[PDB]
Amino acid sequence: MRAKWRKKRMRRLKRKRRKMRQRSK
Amino acid sequence: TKKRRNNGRAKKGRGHVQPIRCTNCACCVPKDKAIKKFVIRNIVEAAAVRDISEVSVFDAYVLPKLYVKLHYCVSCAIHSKVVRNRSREARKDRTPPPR
Amino acid sequence: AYFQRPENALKRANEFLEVGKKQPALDVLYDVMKSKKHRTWQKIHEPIMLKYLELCVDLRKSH
Amino acid sequence: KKVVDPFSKKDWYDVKAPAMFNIRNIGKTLVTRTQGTKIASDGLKGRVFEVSLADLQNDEVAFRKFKLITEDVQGKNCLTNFHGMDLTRDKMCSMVKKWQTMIEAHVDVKTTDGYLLHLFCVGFTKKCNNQIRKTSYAQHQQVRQIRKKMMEIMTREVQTNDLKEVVNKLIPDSIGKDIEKACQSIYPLHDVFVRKVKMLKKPKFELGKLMELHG
Amino acid sequence: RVQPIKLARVTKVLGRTGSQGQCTQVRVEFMDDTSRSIIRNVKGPVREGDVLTLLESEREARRL
Amino acid sequence: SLGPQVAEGENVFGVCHIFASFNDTFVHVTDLSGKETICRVTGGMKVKADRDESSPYAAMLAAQDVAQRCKELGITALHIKLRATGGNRTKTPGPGAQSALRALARSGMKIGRIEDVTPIPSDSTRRKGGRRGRRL
Amino acid sequence: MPLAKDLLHPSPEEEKRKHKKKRLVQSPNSYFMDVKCPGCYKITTVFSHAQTVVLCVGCSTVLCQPTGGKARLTEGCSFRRKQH
Amino acid sequence: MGRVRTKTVKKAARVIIEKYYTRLGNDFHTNKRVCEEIAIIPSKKLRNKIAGYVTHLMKRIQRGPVRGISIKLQEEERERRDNYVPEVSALDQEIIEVDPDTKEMLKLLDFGSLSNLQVTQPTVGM
RNA sequence: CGCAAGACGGACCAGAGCGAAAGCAUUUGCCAAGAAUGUUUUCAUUAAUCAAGAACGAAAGUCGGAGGUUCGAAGACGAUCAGAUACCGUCGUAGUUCCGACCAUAAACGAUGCCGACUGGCGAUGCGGCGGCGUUAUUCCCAUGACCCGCCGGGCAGCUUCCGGGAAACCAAAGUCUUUGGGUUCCGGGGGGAGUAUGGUUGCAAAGCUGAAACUUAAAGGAAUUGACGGAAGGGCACCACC
Repeated sequence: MRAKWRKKRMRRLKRKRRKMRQRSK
Repeated sequence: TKKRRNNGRAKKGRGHVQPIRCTNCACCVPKDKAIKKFVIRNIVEAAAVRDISEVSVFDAYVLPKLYVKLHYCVSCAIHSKVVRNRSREARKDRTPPPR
Repeated sequence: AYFQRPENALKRANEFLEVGKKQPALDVLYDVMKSKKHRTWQKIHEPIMLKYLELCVDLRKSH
Repeated sequence: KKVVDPFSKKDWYDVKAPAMFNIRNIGKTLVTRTQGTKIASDGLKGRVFEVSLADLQNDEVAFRKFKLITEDVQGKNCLTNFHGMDLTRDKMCSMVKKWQTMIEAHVDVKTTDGYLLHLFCVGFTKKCNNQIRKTSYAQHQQVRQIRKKMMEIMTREVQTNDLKEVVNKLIPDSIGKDIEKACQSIYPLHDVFVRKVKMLKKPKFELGKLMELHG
Repeated sequence: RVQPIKLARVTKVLGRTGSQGQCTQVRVEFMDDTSRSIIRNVKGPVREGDVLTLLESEREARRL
Repeated sequence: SLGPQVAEGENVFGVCHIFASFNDTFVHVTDLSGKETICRVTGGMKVKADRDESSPYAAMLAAQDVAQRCKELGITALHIKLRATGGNRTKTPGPGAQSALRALARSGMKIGRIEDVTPIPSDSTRRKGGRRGRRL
Repeated sequence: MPLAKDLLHPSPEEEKRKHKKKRLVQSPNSYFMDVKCPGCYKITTVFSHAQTVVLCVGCSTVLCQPTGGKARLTEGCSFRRKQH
Repeated sequence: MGRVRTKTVKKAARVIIEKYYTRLGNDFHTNKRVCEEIAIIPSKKLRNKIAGYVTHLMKRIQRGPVRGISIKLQEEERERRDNYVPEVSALDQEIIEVDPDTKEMLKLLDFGSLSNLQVTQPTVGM
């Protein structure tokens, strides 16, 4: 199911990027 | 490309149809996709009947039938040889096998 | 099956008469006089017909 | 228990049926003979026997089963009474088939005696002898009209009778034959039976009424 | 516990069985009561009307 | 031993319960009410490896062991009740079912009526193995 | 239909077979009839697809009953159509 | 093993029987001599195989027709089933019954007057 | 043999019915709603399709109460194996059931907007109406139920054909198109980067909606034909195969 797993991989990367940027200011 | 005109299912004029669990593997599939087989047999085999009729206490008795209804998914029906694959024109025949 | 031996026709008709119903005590005895399985004559056909004609007289069923 | 030959300590007893049935001997059964605080009759009472009607009546009908209970022990005899009736598994499996309607009903009722009974009834639609169509289905209002007639006839026969007259109707099953006659004006029916009876409650022990069913 | 030897006569040969075709499948009729018959599997070369020796009569076998 | 003191011209009946599945088979004979046990023997008492416990041969050997103990205790005829596992599961009898029945006939017991007794739900709790089934 | 049947002259058995709105010119299947009963004999007029439980001038309790199609008469002496 | 006969044998045997039916018979040793003088055959071993199938075909032709072979003796009795049979001296006679709707069809065609009549069942047979 | 608790409605069950879709199967009663048909009832253009705005919306998931039979993410162990954080087995938390608030997604599929007209044949099937010779049931007719033979509406579908269309597979519509115009809503423009970054907005959270560019590339893709190949199926053969 590679497209469903590429979608899951992007969601966890975006959750990391969310928490990283919103801490800065 | 589309393989079957009926999508491999009986559903026309409906949204949802309830599932059933298979008699071999307990996989979950729709009641109208499942492959049916109703089996009627004697409790005593055609070899054994004579040995069990002569020890009977009664002057007349008739040995009972056993009734079972079976449900398969496509993978179990193919692997257990209940159904075979067919030629592109032969797939259209809806009549059951000869006796 | 329907009747396994024609003797067990009377052993049925006697039970509807014990319950007090005469119509279903006929029909049993009618088919047993009218089925190809029991067309060879036997001592039990007299007791059958002697019960049958008593019921046809008492219910006044001439046909 | 690790007894050496416990079958040396067992007494055989006879089992006797109610006086309605044409053959009155059921068979034989075991119990351990009496010891301090453990009497043999307390082990024999309350046992259930299930018997084919063809062994109570010496016909071939075979497919009705009757249940009997032990109530008291007299000498080497155990005395029994009615507890229910049922149809054999292979009979009911042979009736339910495709392209037909199946109709069922049930009631709770009392006799003129104190017994409370629960009854179940079944019937199936009939293929007419000229029919060229493949299916014999009834419409929903025809099914509702038939079910009211099943309950109406089935309650009428129990309310005004005792357990003696109730069992005399169940032996030939005149109940199912009267339902089958009445419904032919709504939709013809081809198999019709009282398929099960359960007993829910019963009166005091009453030894005189027990012996009236045995003398 | 113990049971006796039985003798039986071959009345028909039915085919060959086993992974390499090693065993013949055969019908036999007993030497005492000539109304009885069963089917058996046999290891060697077999011909119609041979007499076999059975160490048990009660066992019967289909297609291994 | 002691059966009934009558021993000529008529039969003494028991009930035989045969429970035949995959994995094992039971042969178990009782009093006519079902409350007292006379004897019980199983496929796993006759063989010495787990593959063989459901076999036709183990079931024949268990039935011959039961029928000798019946005659020794004075029973002469049997009613038969047959089971497969039932409930959510397969409800077809296991492979040892046919062999036990003929083996108690061939060893001299008289045969009464025979019944199928497997338990069937009107509808049931959820069956084991998940939505994708057991996969092999 | 063949390739050449003319549309201006349908036979009366071709016209009587088809739906009331799909004829060449429209016409109803319903009609008026005159009805009469025992005990009081004043004749009255009724419509064959009536919705009303009609009471006659003779004051009998039912002349006809309504139904999903034609109304049914209570065994009255006439079902005769009026001609026009 | 395999004893099936190839088309070189089967075609040569048919052509011999079409031309020389009056010379042939059931004796292999006489057929073997006839086939050597009416035909050029390159090998003794091929001559024996041709006379063998000719001997098989003669024993079939004594019972009935063989679809690939024709002879005057069998054609002239076919020509006697052709033409007219000994069966009857006149046709099956026109005195036959009529159903009421055929009587009405003939009435509109200005005909009838020579047929008996009866009606069918009350409702369509099932 | 008898008691208790929580979940579920087998067989009958079908290319059958109902609903805007998601969905809907034990009995009996109560409340409000609806399609088609019948009609020589009545109003008289009141209609079609839709930015903004609004109701409903499988399963999983979140918050607060009650319950907990069966099954079972995470987790603890037994096997298998080079390893096995998996497939197979034993046990089990959250959840799976009910009540009250949230959430707005799906291969949510006929991968196929809605309204209207026209263009071949045939046999069935569910509902309402119309006509007809017999058989069967209740009361003695009549009326009415079960069956049988036709006709008319509108419904879920099937078979057939050189209607015609198409790249073909196939389609009575996916037809009436270079002989190109019945009305009207949404929406695509070679393959990737990408449903990503950034701003707005809704949410308790998970997340939903809206949504780029720099840069990179000669093909990526659809339908069908002949080979080769399969731990796919069916026949047949060989001591350079096996018994």
